[PDB]
Amino acid sequence: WSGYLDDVSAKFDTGVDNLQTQVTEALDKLAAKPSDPALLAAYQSKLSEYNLYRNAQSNTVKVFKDIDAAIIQNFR
Amino acid sequence: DNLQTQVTEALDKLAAKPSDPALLAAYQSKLSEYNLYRNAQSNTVKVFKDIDAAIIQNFR
Amino acid sequence: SGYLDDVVDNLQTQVTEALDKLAAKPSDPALLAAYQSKLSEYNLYRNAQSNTVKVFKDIDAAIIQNFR
Amino acid sequence: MFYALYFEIHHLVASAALGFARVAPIFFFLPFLNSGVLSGAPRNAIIILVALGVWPHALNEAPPFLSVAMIPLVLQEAAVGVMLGCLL
Amino acid sequence: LKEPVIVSKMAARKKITGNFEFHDPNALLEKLSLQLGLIWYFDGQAIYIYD
Amino acid sequence: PENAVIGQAVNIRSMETDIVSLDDRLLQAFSGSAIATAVDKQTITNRIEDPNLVTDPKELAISQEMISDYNLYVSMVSTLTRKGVGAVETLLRS
Amino acid sequence: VIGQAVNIRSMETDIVSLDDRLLQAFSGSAIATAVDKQTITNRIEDPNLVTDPKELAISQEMISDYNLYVSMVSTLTRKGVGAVETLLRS
Amino acid sequence: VIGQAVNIRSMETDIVSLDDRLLQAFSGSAIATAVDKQTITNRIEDPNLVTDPKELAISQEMISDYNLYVSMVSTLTRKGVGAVETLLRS
Amino acid sequence: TNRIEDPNLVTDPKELAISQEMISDYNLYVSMVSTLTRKGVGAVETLLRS
Amino acid sequence: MGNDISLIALLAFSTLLPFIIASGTCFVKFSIVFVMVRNALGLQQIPSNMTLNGVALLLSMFVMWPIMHDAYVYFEDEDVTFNDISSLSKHVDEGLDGYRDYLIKYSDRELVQFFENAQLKRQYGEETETVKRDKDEIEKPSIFALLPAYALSEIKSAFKIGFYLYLPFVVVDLVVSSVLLALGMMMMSPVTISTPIKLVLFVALDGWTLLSKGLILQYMDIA
Amino acid sequence: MGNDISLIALLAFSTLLPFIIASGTCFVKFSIVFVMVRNALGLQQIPSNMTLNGVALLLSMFVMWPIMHDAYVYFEDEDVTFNDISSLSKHVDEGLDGYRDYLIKYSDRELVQFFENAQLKRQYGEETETVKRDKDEIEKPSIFALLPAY
Amino acid sequence: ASEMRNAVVSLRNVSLNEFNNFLKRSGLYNKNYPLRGDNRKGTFYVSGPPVYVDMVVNAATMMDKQN
Amino acid sequence: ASEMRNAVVSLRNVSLNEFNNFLKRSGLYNKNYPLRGDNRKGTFYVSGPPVYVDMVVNAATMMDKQNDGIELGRQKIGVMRLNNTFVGDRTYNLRDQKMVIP
Amino acid sequence: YVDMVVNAATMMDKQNDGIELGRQKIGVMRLNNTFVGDRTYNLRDQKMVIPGIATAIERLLQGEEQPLGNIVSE
Amino acid sequence: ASEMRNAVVSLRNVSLNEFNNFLKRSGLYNKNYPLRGDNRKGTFYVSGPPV
Ligand SMILES: CCCCCCCCCCCC[N+](C)(C)[O-]
Repeated sequence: WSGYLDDVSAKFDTGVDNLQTQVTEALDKLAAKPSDPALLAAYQSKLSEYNLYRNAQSNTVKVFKDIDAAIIQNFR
Repeated sequence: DNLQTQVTEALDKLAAKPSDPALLAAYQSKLSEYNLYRNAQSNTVKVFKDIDAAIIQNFR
Repeated sequence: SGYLDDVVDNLQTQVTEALDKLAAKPSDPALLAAYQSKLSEYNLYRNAQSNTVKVFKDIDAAIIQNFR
Repeated sequence: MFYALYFEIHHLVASAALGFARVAPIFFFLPFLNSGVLSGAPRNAIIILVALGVWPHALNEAPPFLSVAMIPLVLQEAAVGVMLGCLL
Repeated sequence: LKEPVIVSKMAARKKITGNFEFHDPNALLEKLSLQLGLIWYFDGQAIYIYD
Repeated sequence: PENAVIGQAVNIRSMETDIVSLDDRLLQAFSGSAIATAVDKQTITNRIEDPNLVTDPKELAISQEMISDYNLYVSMVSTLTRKGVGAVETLLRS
Repeated sequence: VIGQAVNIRSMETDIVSLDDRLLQAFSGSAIATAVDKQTITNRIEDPNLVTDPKELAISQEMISDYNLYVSMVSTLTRKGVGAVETLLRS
Repeated sequence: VIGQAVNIRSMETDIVSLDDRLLQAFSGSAIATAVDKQTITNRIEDPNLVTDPKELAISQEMISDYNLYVSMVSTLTRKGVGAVETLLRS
Repeated sequence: TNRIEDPNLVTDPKELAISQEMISDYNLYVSMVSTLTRKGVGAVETLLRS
Repeated sequence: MGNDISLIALLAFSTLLPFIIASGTCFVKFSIVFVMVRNALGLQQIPSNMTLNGVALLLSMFVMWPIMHDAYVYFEDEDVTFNDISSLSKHVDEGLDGYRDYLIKYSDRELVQFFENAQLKRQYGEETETVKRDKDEIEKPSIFALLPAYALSEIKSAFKIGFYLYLPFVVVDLVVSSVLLALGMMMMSPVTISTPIKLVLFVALDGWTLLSKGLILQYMDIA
Repeated sequence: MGNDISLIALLAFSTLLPFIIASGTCFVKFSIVFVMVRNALGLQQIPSNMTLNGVALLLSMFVMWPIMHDAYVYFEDEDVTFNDISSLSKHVDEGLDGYRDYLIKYSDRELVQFFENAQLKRQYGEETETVKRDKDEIEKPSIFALLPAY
Repeated sequence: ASEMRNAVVSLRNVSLNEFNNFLKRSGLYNKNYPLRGDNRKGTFYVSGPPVYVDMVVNAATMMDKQN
Repeated sequence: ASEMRNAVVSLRNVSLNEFNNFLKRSGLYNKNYPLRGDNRKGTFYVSGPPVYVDMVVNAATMMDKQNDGIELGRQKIGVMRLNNTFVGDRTYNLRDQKMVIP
Repeated sequence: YVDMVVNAATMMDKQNDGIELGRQKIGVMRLNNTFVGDRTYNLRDQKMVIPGIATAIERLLQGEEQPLGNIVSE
Repeated sequence: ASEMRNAVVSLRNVSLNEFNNFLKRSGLYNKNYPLRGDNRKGTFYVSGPPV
């Protein structure tokens, strides 16, 4: 049972439906045949997309914590 | 609650496709504006009620 | 606790559990991203509680002083 | 146990406060203690010191009255103090 | 009138005397409204009267 | 509700009648104030224990107001009570 | 939407159970029980728990409440003595 | 600019006693205060004004002036009442 | 003040580590004296005004 | 809560409250009357002033309550919000009429009018003359004029009562001396005998009940 | 913690205590009789006012202290429950009946009734008084009506 | 009589004709205090005894969210 | 009598007829204060003695959140044969070149 | 009685939350009429690839959130 | 007698049959105030003198 910064993370995790598994799959295939340019071309896309997903998620949760901490500071 | 609604819409559209630069560019703006709005509101609420407390403390 | 004396789960448990899980593999992004938001929500809760307890005690101290 | 000295000081002041109720009326009656003679900042400082000099129980253990309605108790003690002031 | 009637507090201060015939209430009510200085309305459930 | 507006036909007030005693008029005040304050304190506490309230800016902005209004209310009741007993004391010692 | 309810006719108070806890200034038994626990402890469990944020948030309540209780008794005794002196002079 | 109007002529009154001079000074201050508070509240919620540096630079001053003015009126009122109380006690 | 102007002293890491201590000691000394004098006069007020 | 200035006004009023009660209320009359009765009976310490003033304050509360309640209800009313200084000030003024009309029954017209003449702005020649119609002049003289005229007239009316209270005891005091002289016991002090007679007379007359009732009847109307 | 309004009520009560004692307690009688007898014996300042007031005060406590203690024992009672401002008012009023009875015993019914009328009848457009049958009002004269009559 | 209450309500999903029917099946319907409005639209006016007005305003405004 | 209490309740997952049956099996039903509403919908009104009203409102609100895990939206597969054209993307070879149509 | 019932019920409830009740099963299904694997044909001037049943079904279901039902031609 | 006390206790690793044996070997067991519960499960009720 969870707060509102979990609602904000989960909006990304349910937003990018399947990427979290698709990456592992792509790696399982590439590991078997590193010299295949079609596999290499696919993996570059998945790994880049995943890198951006994680950065945008973490910076958004940071910003909402900065808004909340400032409101709470005024309860004095 | 218009500026509260706009930011939650923008967030859904972004979460749908986190790598689209047009969506990122829009969300940056919406989130920044919301961020300034909240702070301004909280600070003025504080000032208005510190004045009342100082009045009561003056006769108390 | 396992104990009730006759006469859900809180953020304090959830943080201790997520830290415990993370410390087994400090380099997994799913676990890190799951822990950032629990440590943040625990920090906010534990500040807001103490600030309001402080407000209620200053109210009662002012009453007693006003009737001195 | 870390906070024990802090609580031990608060037990002291609660005992002194309940002793003042019984010692101060005597200071009101006697001709060399009344406020025609002893007044200002010395007055409380001395009354409190005497009350602590005569309180009967070890000062460092919790006062027994925490469970009781305070007003009936304070009036009881003040009445006793008035009776002693008359007899002295 | 076959309806409940509500009278505003400020109107309730006024006084009236005499012998009256309630033969046609709507026609009596409007005439007295004009003579006494009242205003009135009807929502379909209750009659409201104000100064 | 938000999609509804609800009035009062005309606000007659039976409690504008003075008819009760000067002491019943006191007991009403005391009883109502004591209940109002206990309810407010409880509500504020719940709004902090519950994790979805204490972590959403929309909810925090409201809790800030609740806390301040509570503070002002109690401080004013205390002040006026002191002023009241102080008047009695001033007259009777004169 | 889910589980919604509202009480229409009367303001029956429900956020709290109305109780004799309205009619007292200090829960002196709750003080006497907490003060017991933080004073019977002499060389059992451990000292120096300046540092855990969960117990450190329980100490804040006690450290405040006992200071208020002691401050209140100091005023009540002065008032009582002053009332006796007021009557005896007058 | 658009949809704007100003009241040219103020209504007027006689002022013949200290009573009316007092009620007049009171009424004059009450309204100015209410108007200022409302104005500030609106300036905090029009989003063209909350987010523009030129408009924020103004709102800052308006808030300050409000604070100072109400603190002055409070202080001088309490000083006057204290002078009356002191003389009558003496 | 003179240490802050000699360009040799103001730009050498060795010398700055000294200036920082000197300014921290000056600050604590003056705060101490200004506190104890206020307590000292407060005692006289308490005895005479009371 | 509300307008910050309305709050200041409420707190100022509540600070000045005891001086108003002590200077513009029937408490002034009852306080005097009871002490004069004690002096007429010839007691120097009985009852205490702390008892007499307590009674006087309670009796005054009945007389004054209805006005405070009416004025409170009049201001705790959301009816309107105000456009202008003249509308607000005339709304304020219309709330005090109940008190103004209480003071008007007991202050004296000529003294009131003299004080109203006193407030007007000075002139270099003697002030330009006027006569004003009743709705100001009879109905609405200013409170800063009414208040001292009230205080003074009350004091006067109190002394008057005390005078009547003394007369029967003076009669007693004389008669008893004349009878002792008729018996020749010229040297005995008559105070030793007159005092108990006075007490007997006052209890048989039940003076406390009569005073407490009639004083209230002067202001209330009871049926 | 407790309740912040019951705290105000406690501190307020303790400031008014000496005026209540001085105006609504047998102290009123005891302090008078002694001073009268002293004047009748014809030698003021023997006994001292200190002696007389001290004794009168002590004796008054035997009469009044049980009533106050009974009231606090009534309020410190963990089994009650309430639902509304009315249900609380009733229970608080019920707590004071122990004192009310003492005042009713030692005071005049008709002067009490007179003040009971005078609190209201400036409000009233009518002469009838029967309109409440006595059994409630005879039990419940207000305390502010009882005090000066006592 | 002086206690009559009234309210004005606007429904974003449920037509007046949809609601009257519900009241009939419930047996809450009361021909002395009918609702007043356009059966086709979703806005109406109602007045009556306070428990009735409050019941109506709450039922309609919850069911507007259920649908 | 004056102590009667009244409330309006608006479930999401549990139809009125679903709740009546629970009351009956429980032996808690009371024909003097029945629930009033539409057996088909989920909104109803209840009035009666305090204990009864409170029990009803509590039980209903717990039932509602319990049944909330029920998943009701489901996907289906439809198979469709073409009779007059090739299903896949279609290649022709010109004299030297393949060319392809969607 | 009430307090014992309440606490016993709540703690027995909590002691079961960790228990998992779902399960997975494996079905082995022989194809009676066609080759399971993807087919490929090599021709003088052409190469052709045809996906198998497993390939097509997987490519259809990949990423699906909802349960299935009604296939048509606690 | 009015100092009797009650509790409910819920074990996560051990089970009631495991714990009775401990009390037995300790010589602590008391047939007047036995533990009440399901020997297979890990939750039980106990009532008795404070110690
Ligand atoms: C002297 C006042 C302070 C102590 C309180 C005394 C309360 C009255 C006790 C009287 C007991 C008389 N007795 C034994 C005959 O019941």
